[PDB]
Amino acid sequence: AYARTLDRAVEYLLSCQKDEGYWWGPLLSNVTMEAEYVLLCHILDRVDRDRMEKIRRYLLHEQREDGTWALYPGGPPDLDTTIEAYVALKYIGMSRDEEPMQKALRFIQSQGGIESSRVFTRMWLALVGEYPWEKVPMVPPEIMFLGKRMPLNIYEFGSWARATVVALSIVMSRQPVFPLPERARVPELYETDVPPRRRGAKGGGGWIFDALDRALHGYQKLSVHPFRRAAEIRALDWLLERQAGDGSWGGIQPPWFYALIALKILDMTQHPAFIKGWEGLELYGVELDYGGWMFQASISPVWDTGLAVLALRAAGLPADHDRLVKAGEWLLDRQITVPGDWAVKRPNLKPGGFAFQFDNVYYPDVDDTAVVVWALNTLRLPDERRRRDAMTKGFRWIVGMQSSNGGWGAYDVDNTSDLPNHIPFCDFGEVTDPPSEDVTAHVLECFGSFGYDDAWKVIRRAVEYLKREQKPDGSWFGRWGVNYLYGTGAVVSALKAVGIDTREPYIQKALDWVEQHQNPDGGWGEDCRSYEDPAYAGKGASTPSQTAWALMALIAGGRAESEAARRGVQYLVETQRPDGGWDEPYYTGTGFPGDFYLGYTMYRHVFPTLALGRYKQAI
Amino acid sequence: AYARTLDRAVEYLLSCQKDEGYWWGPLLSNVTMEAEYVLLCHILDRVDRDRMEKIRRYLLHEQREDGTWALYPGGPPDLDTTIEAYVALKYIGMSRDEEPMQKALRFIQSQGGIESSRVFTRMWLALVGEYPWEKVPMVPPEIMFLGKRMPLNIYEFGSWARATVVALSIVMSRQPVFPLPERARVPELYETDVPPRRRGAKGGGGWIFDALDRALHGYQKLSVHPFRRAAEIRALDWLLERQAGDGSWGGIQPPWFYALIALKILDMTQHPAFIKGWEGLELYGVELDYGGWMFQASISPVWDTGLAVLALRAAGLPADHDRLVKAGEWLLDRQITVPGDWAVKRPNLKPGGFAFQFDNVYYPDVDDTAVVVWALNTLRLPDERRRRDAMTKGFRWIVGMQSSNGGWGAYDVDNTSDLPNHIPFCDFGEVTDPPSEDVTAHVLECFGSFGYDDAWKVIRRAVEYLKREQKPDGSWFGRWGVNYLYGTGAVVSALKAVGIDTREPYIQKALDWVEQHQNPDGGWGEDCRSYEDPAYAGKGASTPSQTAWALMALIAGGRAESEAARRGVQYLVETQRPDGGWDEPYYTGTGFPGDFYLGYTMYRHVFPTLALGRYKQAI
Ligand SMILES: CC(C)=CCC/C(C)=C/CC/C(C)=C/CC/C=C(\C)CC/C=C(\C)CCCN(C)C
Ligand SMILES: CC(C)=CCC/C(C)=C/CC/C(C)=C/CC/C=C(\C)CC/C=C(\C)CCCN(C)C
Ligand SMILES: CCCCCCCCOCCOCCOCCOCCO
Ligand SMILES: CCCCCCCCOCCOCCOCCOCCO
Ligand SMILES: CCCCCCCCOCCOCCOCCOCCO
Repeated sequence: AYARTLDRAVEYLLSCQKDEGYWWGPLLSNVTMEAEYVLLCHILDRVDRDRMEKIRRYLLHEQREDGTWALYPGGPPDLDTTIEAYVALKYIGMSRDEEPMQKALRFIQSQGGIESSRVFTRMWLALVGEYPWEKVPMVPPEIMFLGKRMPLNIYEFGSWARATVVALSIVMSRQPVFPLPERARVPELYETDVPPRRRGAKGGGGWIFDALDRALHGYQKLSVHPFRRAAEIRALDWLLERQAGDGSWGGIQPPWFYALIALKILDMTQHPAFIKGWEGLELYGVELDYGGWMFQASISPVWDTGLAVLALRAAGLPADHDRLVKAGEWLLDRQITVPGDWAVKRPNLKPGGFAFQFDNVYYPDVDDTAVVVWALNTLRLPDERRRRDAMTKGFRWIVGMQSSNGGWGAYDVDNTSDLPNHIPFCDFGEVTDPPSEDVTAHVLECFGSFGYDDAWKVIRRAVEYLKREQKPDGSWFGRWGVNYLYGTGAVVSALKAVGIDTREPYIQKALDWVEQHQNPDGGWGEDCRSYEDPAYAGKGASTPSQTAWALMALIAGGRAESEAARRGVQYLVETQRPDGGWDEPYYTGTGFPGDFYLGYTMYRHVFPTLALGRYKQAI
Repeated sequence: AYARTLDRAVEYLLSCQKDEGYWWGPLLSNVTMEAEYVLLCHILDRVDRDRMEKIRRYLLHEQREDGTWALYPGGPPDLDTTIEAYVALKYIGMSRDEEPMQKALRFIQSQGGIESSRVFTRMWLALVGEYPWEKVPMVPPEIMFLGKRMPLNIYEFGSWARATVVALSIVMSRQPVFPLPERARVPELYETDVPPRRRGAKGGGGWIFDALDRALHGYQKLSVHPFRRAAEIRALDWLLERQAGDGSWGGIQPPWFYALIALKILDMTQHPAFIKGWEGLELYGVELDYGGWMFQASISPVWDTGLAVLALRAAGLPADHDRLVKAGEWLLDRQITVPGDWAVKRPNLKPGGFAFQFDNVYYPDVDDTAVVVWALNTLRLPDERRRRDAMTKGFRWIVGMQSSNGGWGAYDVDNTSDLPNHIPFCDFGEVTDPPSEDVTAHVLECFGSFGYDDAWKVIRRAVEYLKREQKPDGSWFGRWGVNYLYGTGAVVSALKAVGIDTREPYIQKALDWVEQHQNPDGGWGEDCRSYEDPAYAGKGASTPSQTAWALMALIAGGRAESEAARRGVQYLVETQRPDGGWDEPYYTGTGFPGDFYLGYTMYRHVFPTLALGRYKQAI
């Protein structure tokens, strides 16, 4: 049935490994990354024309026959994304009367033009002089004076939003304008009959923050701003302190680009932080085969590496396999040894976490730390000692990063304030980082590998948390992977890993949910529409990664002998490519529910390998 | 008499020019640079063995037959320098039983050993666990809380000392120890029957500061220190904000090394500031022909380039000579347009200065700026508006930088506080940057090149300053070049340049002083012993550079046809090498009067060329 399939998948996965020992696939998102990169180059006056032409080719390739762009493959047309792409194409050279532009425009106009678009988009236009800064919600540098136990202070925001806010607090302080060339100006994006379609803050429009915003814009027009410089210096210092080793801020595109703009308008282009921040960008760019270029929203080598190790061990390679040892020794050198922003909440907790990217010491996340400690537990490394020390250190850091709920968030403990999702600025994505089902499940899986179970109180409060968040139909949500399949799969595997008897009715209603959502081709799929439509829960075109997750839920509950598992295994057998991998033209990653989706290009290979491995061991 | 000499000197100077258009000769000092680099490597745990063997070769090469090291070629044995060399050599692998080490030891013990050494030397030993931190004068991080009108605030210190103090405020706060290997310890440096020779604070016996020091040391022993952390963050932020583009702090060895140690003990070796600061060190290293390696205290490319332009122009190379045009265009790109520490005194003055190094935007100096603006004024470049622009900004920046007494210091306005000199940390070098005669002279020559004279009040006040500072024998002191020959040559040139009547009695006295110090070989020389011994005033083995400066005085003062001047030119003619250059085995540069001397390796070529050129013009 599957032995040849596994032999081949294992062979393919091994062939993807880099010489230094890690795995790293590109992380796909949407064209605002490259659209914004083009405007960044304009702002910094560093436009490489060959790079621009590659981006043009990339943007045209991602444009559907509609003339629109989306957040995900097969996704509905997205207005913000389409505006940004249109604008970047005009700047590069596309005339507006060319078919691909005429189409994109017509759509932009049917959605209410620029006024319907998100803050970020209107702010990028404002930076190049195509939208008034007066109508851009204001993040003032004086946010830096708010103390650690005060409302809207920067440590109430989640890690990704924080760094964005600090950098933009400098940019918005100054309201800088870098005029486009006359021919690239885009007045046509206002010319519409549809009145604005105004989204506000992610939860809703509360009047207090609307008024604060109007007061802050009033404050802007005065010539004297007492303590403003001191606030700007606080913002700058916060950024200088936290720049990552790769030059980025947070290993993610938004605060990186905004920090570079902040440094530019502070006349700091000769400062080493700027020089490194600019030069570091190439690491995240990817030359595409068809002649395009893209920029990665973030980079995923630690995550890909920990999973490849776990897949290859499940599938049957030994603990001391030479390429797994090279990987394990690589992962040891990645452990973070210094306090990050998480230490605001846990000032006496010893560092031992892991980040997602190569070098991002101030922002380790619990997911990567869980998967890496686990992976290293499956291994036998010639540095016997520093391997135990490493797991010890990681283990204990995850223990300490547990939130009050019982569950774990990604970066912080108790990052659960409701206040940030009500300022006008925050109309896109999550802006806090509360506990999630999936990372909790993953630390539970980690802990279970060390032989720990429900007797220990840490796991108890973890199991309870999950039970409280189980959905009424029996599924679990996917915060960072799509979606009910991703979370339900993670959770059941974890419940099994930590000794919980899987014949209990809550886990039987879970396994029934998975078994009941099997596609007629034998696999499972789940579309990104699932974050905004109940009808789409566990519904989509089958993908290899999501099939894997359902298969692993079934196997964890002792349903390997079941027809469902056997139909899912055969599906993996039958859709495998000649080379041992699987195609996956749909995103199964989540950045923000409803607003930002990710294609982890390695999921299609690693996860089927892991799943099939769990099948082999179960029989 | 001199034509071939000049033609060959011009050809030789031109052969020394880099392809890119600048000149740059190594800057020589003393072995504490490398001895401290060795200890730095030990502290960071980054010891390159090949590098260590080259440093050992260098240390041994520089050691005199008596076992000692000195501050300058032919100088008296220097205790501090000899101690640091002995320590580095023992670390690298020499045994105390070996003969070079025995002689050094004997000298060290004869001076009272380590208890007789300067604070820096005791501090380096404390850093490696060979001297008690308890006995090292304390620079507390709380200095960062002193505002700019408070005594001992960091802006009362000279720029070199300021950065040193900020970095060491972090270091001393933690009193970190990085023990030497057991075989490298140096207890034998305390074994003496000669009492401690305690040369304390540079200025004298301020009991207030000795009491404050004992109190800070007592404070150090308590376990809670309110606001200390906030003070350390201030110091860190100050350093991060000011790191130069080459990775250094201030383009000089001390704050660079201390900033790296500071970053290390804050567990910040993965921070990009550390990474760039560490990697940037290689630019300052120089591989020597006999297999040694040295580290430059600073680097002089702007200064060497400005001076080469002025010398070549004086020799008769045209203003639009393609190699001078290369050099002028390169100089234009070096101008600094951002605020530096100087803006603390001058917050509304437009940036326009030049630094000494390649990239040091926060620390332009008045000497480089005057010389570069002057040099640009002798050139005709194809971007003539950019040249005029640059000269205007630079000219006006110098004007705004004039101190209250009419002279100019190197980096700051009115850096004249008498307080920094009396604290027990400050027992080495100058720690403030008050106006000096040589920088003022250079400013005046720059101004005179544009046709300004003592109808302008700025020049009148500067000339009055120079008159008050003239010594009883008619000479002027040389703050940055050695010594009375340097200052007198600069000042007489300058006074001629701004239209003073050189027949005035005070100038004629200076000119007679120059004549009466001519050596019997026709040259002039002045040993660095001059700063500490009145018997060496204008006296020393003849050098090409110091002969050039004496000649420049004589020519500026109307005596080009004097016997003295003819003999000086003949000395230069007769001592030139076949290749067009001159040998100069003595230092003629000054870091700090009495304590730190400099070998500007281009002076021996550039200054003879300038003086011969001016001589040709006169005749
Ligand atoms: C104010 C706001 C919202 C600013 C952000 C705007 C914006 C466009 C963000 C897009 C980029 C983005 C998804 C940022 C959030 C952080 C997400 C990533 C690092 C991707 C990798 C995810 C993690 C390691 C969390 C754990 C996930 N597991 C590894 C499975
Ligand atoms: C607290 C204290 C004293 C710390 C410093 C200790 C120490 C060992 C210093 C050695 C290095 C040193 C001499 C630093 C002072 C700054 C000197 C230089 C940049 C060399 C070039 C000089 C200048 C541009 C000033 C202008 C002079 N002209 C260019 C001709
Ligand atoms: C309270 C002002 C910000 C504190 C910055 C800490 C500076 C230490 O330097 C190392 C850089 O670390 C970057 C941030 O590290 C997180 C430590 O938590 C600080 C929370 O106050
Ligand atoms: C938000 C935190 C603000 C807290 C302010 C702290 C109170 C200020 O403390 C001033 C202490 O001053 C001591 C100065 O230290 C001596 C300097 O020594 C000079 C070198 O020898
Ligand atoms: C305590 C804050 C002092 C202001 C520091 C300036 C912050 C901006 O940094 C840009 C690089 O600045 C290097 C230093 O520039 C000196 C400007 O004068 C500031 C004197 O407070």
